[PDB]
Amino acid sequence: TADVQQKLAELERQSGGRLGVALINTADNSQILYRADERFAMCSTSKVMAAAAVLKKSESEPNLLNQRVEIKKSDLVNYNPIAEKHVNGTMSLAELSAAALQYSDNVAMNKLIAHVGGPASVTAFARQLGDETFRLDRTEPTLNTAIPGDPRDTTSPRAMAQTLRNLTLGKALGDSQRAQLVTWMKGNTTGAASIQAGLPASWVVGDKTGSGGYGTTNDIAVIWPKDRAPLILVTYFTQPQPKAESRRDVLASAAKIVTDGL
Ligand SMILES: *[B@@]1([O])O[C]([C]C([O])=O)[C][C][C]1[N]C(=O)[C]C1=[C][C]=[C]S1
Ligand SMILES: [Cl-]
Repeated sequence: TADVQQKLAELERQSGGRLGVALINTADNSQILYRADERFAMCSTSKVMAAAAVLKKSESEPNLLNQRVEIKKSDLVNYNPIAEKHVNGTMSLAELSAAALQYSDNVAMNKLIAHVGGPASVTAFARQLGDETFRLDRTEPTLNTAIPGDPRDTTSPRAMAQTLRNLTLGKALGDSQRAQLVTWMKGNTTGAASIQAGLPASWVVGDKTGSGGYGTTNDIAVIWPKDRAPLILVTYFTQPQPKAESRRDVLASAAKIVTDGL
């Protein structure tokens, strides 16, 4: 408890940056919190809320996920690993959700944002869930600038852990939609060096990463440990220098520290 706090503080100092952690353990309703009420730039971890907003919308529009969306050269941004393969064709909203969540595709994220009515609509959805901390201000790519002191496109680790718990394990979404979100997150391709890297190989993880300005390196996860109740873990990290390098190792270390001895 105090041991874990000290270990997180030592990791943070060694890292040179600012670390935010929230773990919810659904075994006993306990938490581990470190700067859990401070704001951090979400960066690509915000893609979970945008996909969830589309899933919510689909509850009253049962054919929504099949809807076709044109991909054009004008849609391309800075990071288009899936979308660049589909220029001059269409992708379904399901495909765009999967591309955003599993490959962190920024065009896909922009199409999800646009569909549901823009960043203020994704934010209003967060409010409807009871999350009064989340704010999505901008589209891709600018939502990742992560300037220190800038509250745009931020949330707290506590808020995001509670919200992710509600989305993946609770009743924010209908059963089909929740299952789809969990399926997409379990199939993520981008997370193996982050939270997953600090957990035993046998544990099952659905996570969403993000990388941004000021070396901002983030991951949010739902975790099914071997023969245990699930966990929700948010690890946010950001650094003082604009061109700081990614530090996914810091997220792995934080994950190890807060799950040790479970
Ligand atoms: B996102 O924050 O994270 C992605 C990688 C990941 O999931 O680990 C890549 C796309 C996103 N980040 C960016 O677009 C990078 C920046 C844009 C403006 C400043 S940094
Ligand atoms: Cl192992």
